[PDB]
Amino acid sequence: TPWSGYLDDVSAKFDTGVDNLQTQVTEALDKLAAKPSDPALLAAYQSKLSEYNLYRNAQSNTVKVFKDIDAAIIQNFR
Amino acid sequence: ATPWSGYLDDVSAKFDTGVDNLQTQVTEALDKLAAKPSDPALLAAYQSKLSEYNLYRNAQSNTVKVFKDIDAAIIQNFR
Amino acid sequence: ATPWSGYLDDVSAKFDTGVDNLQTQVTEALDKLAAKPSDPALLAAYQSKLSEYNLYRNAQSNTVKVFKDIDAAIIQNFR
Amino acid sequence: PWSGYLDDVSAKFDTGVDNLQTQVTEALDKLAAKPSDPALLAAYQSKLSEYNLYRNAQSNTVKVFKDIDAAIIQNFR
Amino acid sequence: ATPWSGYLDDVSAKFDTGVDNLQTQVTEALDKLAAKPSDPALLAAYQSKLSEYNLYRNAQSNTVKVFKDIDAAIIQNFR
Amino acid sequence: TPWSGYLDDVSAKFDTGVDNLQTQVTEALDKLAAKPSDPALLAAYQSKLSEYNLYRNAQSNTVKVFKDIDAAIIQNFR
Amino acid sequence: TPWSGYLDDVSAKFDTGVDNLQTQVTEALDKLAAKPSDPALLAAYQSKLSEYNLYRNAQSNTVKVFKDIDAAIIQNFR
Amino acid sequence: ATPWSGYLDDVSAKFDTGVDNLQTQVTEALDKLAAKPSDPALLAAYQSKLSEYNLYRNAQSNTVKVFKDIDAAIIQNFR
Amino acid sequence: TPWSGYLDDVSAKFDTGVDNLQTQVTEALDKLAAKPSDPALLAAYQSKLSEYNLYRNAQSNTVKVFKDIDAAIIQNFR
Amino acid sequence: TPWSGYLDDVSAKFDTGVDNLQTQVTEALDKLAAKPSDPALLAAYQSKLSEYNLYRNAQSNTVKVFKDIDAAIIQNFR
Amino acid sequence: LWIVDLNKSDLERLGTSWSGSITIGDKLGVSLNQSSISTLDGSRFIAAVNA
Amino acid sequence: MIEPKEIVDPLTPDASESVNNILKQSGAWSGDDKLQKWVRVYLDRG
Amino acid sequence: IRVLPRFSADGQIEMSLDIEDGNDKTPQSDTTTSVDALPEVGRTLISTIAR
Amino acid sequence: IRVLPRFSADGQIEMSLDIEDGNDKTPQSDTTTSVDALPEVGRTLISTIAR
Amino acid sequence: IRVLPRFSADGQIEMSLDIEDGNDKTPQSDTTTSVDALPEVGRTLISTIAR
Repeated sequence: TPWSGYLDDVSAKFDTGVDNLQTQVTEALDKLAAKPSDPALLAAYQSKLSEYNLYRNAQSNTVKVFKDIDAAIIQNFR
Repeated sequence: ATPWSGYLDDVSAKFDTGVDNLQTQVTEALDKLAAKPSDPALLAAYQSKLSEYNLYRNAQSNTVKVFKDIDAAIIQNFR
Repeated sequence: ATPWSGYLDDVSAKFDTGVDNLQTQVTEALDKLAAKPSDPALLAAYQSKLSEYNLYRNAQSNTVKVFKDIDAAIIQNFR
Repeated sequence: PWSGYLDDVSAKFDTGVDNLQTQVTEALDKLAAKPSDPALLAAYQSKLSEYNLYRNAQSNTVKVFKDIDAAIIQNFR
Repeated sequence: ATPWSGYLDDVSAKFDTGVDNLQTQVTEALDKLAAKPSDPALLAAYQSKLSEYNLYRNAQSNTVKVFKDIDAAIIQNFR
Repeated sequence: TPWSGYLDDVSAKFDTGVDNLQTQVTEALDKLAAKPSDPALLAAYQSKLSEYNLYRNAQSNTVKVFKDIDAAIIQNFR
Repeated sequence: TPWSGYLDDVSAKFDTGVDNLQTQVTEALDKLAAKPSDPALLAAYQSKLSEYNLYRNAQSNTVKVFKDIDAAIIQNFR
Repeated sequence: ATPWSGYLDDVSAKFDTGVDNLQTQVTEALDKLAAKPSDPALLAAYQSKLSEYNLYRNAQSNTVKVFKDIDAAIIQNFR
Repeated sequence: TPWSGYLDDVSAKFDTGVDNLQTQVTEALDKLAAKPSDPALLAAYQSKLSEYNLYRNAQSNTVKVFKDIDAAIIQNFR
Repeated sequence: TPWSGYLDDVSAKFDTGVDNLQTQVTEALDKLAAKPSDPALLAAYQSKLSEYNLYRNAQSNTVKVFKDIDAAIIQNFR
Repeated sequence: LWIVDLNKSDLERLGTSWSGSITIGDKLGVSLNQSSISTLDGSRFIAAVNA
Repeated sequence: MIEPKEIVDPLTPDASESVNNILKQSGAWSGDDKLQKWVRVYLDRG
Repeated sequence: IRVLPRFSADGQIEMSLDIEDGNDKTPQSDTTTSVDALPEVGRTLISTIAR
Repeated sequence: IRVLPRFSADGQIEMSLDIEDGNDKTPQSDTTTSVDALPEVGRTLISTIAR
Repeated sequence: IRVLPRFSADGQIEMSLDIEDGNDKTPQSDTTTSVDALPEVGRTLISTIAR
């Protein structure tokens, strides 16, 4: 059975929060790569590449902080 | 189905829905000017349209980048 | 074995296969203009090809670095 | 030969990236002969950056498994 | 093979071998013209030649600058 | 050489990789200095000096990249 | 020399592992100082200084690791 | 007696005793140029001294920083 | 202080390449100003003044390009 | 006296260098405006105004180069 | 400490080289040991001597 | 193609004995010189 | 070619093979003289075991 | 000049001494007449102990 | 000049000495045979112990 913890439940909220960005990025790139000279294409890909950047930085930082809270509590069981 | 749009997408869209018609005006201008390049009435108009297009695209890009860097700086402090 | 290729390789190669023949068009048009440097038709052609090539190489090299900067940012948190 | 769990978790990356350890050297000694060729520069950039990420991810993974083991061994006493 | 050459040397030599002998043609037609400066055939020749030599050296130096720009833009992204 | 590290090996690859450009640029400078108004000498020197510039840039950036990789590994001994 | 421990041995193995870098770096330093605008001298210095940096960092972490192993064993004599 | 001076001071002063008198030469060149700014030979003279001075101060301070970072990393392992 | 960096040397090469132009340009000026309406003096001056113009332009651009090669290396010392 | 910095000293060296140009250039204008069609007046004003132009440009460029040296040193105190 | 250096050298160049061109009848150009076009449309020869 | 051999004996003639033949047949020789003798003597004779 | 040979007990030889061959996919040029003179073979790669 | 005085019973005074003197380097003094007008006196530094 | 002196019992004086002496290397630049009346001397460094 696919097992998921609490950190998994946390990171998953971002993935479901952005419905299709994961796909849109690849679609926009594939368009642009065909015709790297259309400003409407370039402006679109700039916007969606930078939304894709901020998405994953916010994800990994917030997954780290909960690990540090858990390890801090666990260390006091002794 | 319909695109998810973030915040930067909203910022870009404000420009796209700001210049209602320029996107096509520029193309029509070019088509007729190229049909008869030696008419100063065509030329005088195309010069204006092309300049407006240049400024529009430039402002749009510069703006997006600034918002990107504000967000990045806030996110860094979570750690 | 088949030559190993990663994700950055993949992203880079999409441009090379996206521009079918530009990579050689810009070589032919050079050999021509060099054979007859003073024909305006050959000049007007080469200006276009060389512009398209310059823009292609810039968009490629910037995009690869943007990805490298995400991967390097995530790997820092494994600690 | 004798090889611990950490050695295994390390070698996983080596045997994972089949050929990159060579390709970065062959791309380098092509480029060094002719620094001004765009087709050589554009390749080298991607190979070198891939090698970079490879070494970093390997070193951080081994560090984390070390510290899980040291945490358990501290409780035998 | 030749004493050494980068990619830019090659782009230069493509012009220098594309205009097969213009350098000597211009160098000598002047030595004709100077000895009898007032012959209209000699003048019309020299005019036609020196215009070619001008355009040749011009486009030659511009192409090198554009390739240097394209390379600098990629080397800058390694770091 | 008395001693040569990996970084030195990398730098030397560039040096031995360009045969004689070091002197070619030097000679071209003196020639041009003798007749600063000959188009041929100008068109030669422009090329050699551009090539030299790119050689030095590519050389110096690589050494830095390799330094950072090693520094990162060395850090984790602790 | 008169007396040396195991940590001293581990340390000395780097001081002899690099034959002459200890002098080469001071030599290049003043060659450059005489003419700080020479590209060849700059490039020569940048790599020797990087190699000296990595040499000292790698040396020190190892000595610390061995100290912590030995302290951990000695703690159990009681 | 002589004032006390560490290792970093010495690595710095190797430049101030290596460039024999550049610090005076620059002020002389400026005092001459300010007298008659429109002399080609004076502008040509000043450009070189100013550039050399710039590079000298850069190489000096970057080297002092690098040594200060190699030292702090050893001092941290005493604990 | 006969102290002369690499840039000073690179510039001096031109000064010593055009041995006498520096004064020929003034001799011609003085004798022209003595009688401005003479074709032989006008034709001489033109040919000297132009050479001096191109001399100073090549002199200054070379210096700048070298400075931009050095600064890009020194930046990487960190 | 008011506080003056090193960049102020450098700036003022020019002003005190060109003792009187600052006003010569104005008197020349006041005269030329009286009879704009006197070639003896025009020939003088052309010179004064060219001198003024070169003076102000050399001034600003020098100030900027020293600003960027200081900023580059101050950056490394951290 | 005694340091000693000695050198001798002897050198000799002597002889001639040739090239040239003719034109016949506005039919035939001929060129000998030139990479040129023989552009003159008239007979030229060029010796070279050194001693 | 590879062809190894065992070596147990030195050369015959000597290296020096051979070099001189080449030098003299070439005319490169200089022991005939009036001056370099003072130094060459120590190298060849010693 | 890369190979590692094994001797069977039955007088058979077993080899593990990796083979790569062809001309290279040059971007520089194609022209009638080149295609005329110099054969376009493919480029092919094989990895297998055989006895 | 910098000094420290010490009294000795023999009626002798003892001092640790450092001295610097000179004109500041102006090697590019332009006109001959300025050098003729102003004496060159070389920059000198001394450090010693004396009684 | 740097020096450190020691008095022997025999009245011999022993001292540790090092000396840098010379002129500043020319700037790779022109001069005149009269200015060569400002004479070259080398640049010399010596460091030793003598009694």
